[PDB]
Amino acid sequence: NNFYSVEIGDSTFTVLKRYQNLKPIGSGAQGIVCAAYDAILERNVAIKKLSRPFQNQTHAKRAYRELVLMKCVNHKNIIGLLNVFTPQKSLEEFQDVYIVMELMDANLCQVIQMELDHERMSYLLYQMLCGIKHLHSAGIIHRDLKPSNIVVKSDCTLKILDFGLARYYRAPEVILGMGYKENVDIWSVGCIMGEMIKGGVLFPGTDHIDQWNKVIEQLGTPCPEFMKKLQPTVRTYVENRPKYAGYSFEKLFPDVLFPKASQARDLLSKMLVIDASKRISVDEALQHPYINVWYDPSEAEREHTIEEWKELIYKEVM
Amino acid sequence: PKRPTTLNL
Ligand SMILES: COC(=O)c1c(Cc2ccc(C(=O)N[C@@H]3[C@@H]4C[C@@H]5C[C@H]3C[C@@](N)(C5)C4)cc2)c(=O)c2cccnc2n1-c1ccccc1
Repeated sequence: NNFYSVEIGDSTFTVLKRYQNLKPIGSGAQGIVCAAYDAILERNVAIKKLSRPFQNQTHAKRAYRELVLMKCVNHKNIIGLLNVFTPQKSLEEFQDVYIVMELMDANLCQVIQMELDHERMSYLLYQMLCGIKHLHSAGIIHRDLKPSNIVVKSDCTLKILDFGLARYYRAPEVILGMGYKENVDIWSVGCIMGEMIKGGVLFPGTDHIDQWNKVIEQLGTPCPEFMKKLQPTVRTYVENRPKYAGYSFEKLFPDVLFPKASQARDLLSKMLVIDASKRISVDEALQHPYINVWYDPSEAEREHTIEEWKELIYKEVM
Repeated sequence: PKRPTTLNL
């Protein structure tokens, strides 16, 4: 009585009556996502039906993590949880989890190729940095930031869509199987900002192998001083590769491309650094001139059985 | 100052 069903492609959405006019906007392997009008909040929301959360150990573990993390994080530059529910009435029948979220207007792919001024370029990057800083404070390090999981609204607001890992934009320390720290996400922000300017993917690696090539081709070979940090089986391959001398950032991002300018180039040369120990940090990036104009202190500061995962998840839903 | 309030989609 409180629920009704609507067919979305091959999927049946059974949702609380407050959610009306479901239209699909996309799909991931986590599940299908519709925009709906929520009659009680009087605004549009995103509703995600989880893909077979108890299918196996990996699904359940990932469903549980998303649910727990969404509930703890709370910040204007991160997609927020509004509601979670299931149409099933007991742990026994428990099948489906629906997550209701804030809805934006577009992902960043369709804004990134267009011509952005410095003010909109800088302010989106500021919001991205604010969202990243908050994720880090909650002990969440993303590592998978890309234009398709950053979303924007027609008022120039921006939110980070999800929580990432646990290949164009991924950091060296990630594609080389090294350790990483917080500023692994700064690389991705550099790759995105670099894309906002050139008008195209900076390191469009056809494969993981071509991926490191394109990086070092553009930026040069990393110094000793990094190889030394490399595990032997990969330290060798990286070491065997042909020595690529690096261009300059004036060369990579020339004045021909800008509408500042010299600033976006400085920040870029500080973010797009292969050796993370020389890469700038989120806090420094925030107070960096090209960014610090917008500053506001209130924004910028186990194993289980499938049945046990199913029980844990069910608690989170209730 | 004054943050943008519109973006073109
Ligand atoms: C592709 O989806 C996103 O980038 C996307 C956007 C931006 C967007 C939001 C809405 C639309 C969209 O198509 N809006 C349409 C307008 C406004 C209403 C909904 C539909 C159809 C309509 N007639 C009414 C016009 C497009 C992008 C979110 O805000 C979003 C929010 C929470 C969860 N996922 C989201 N995804 C997404 C990401 C990966 C996989 C699945 C979903």
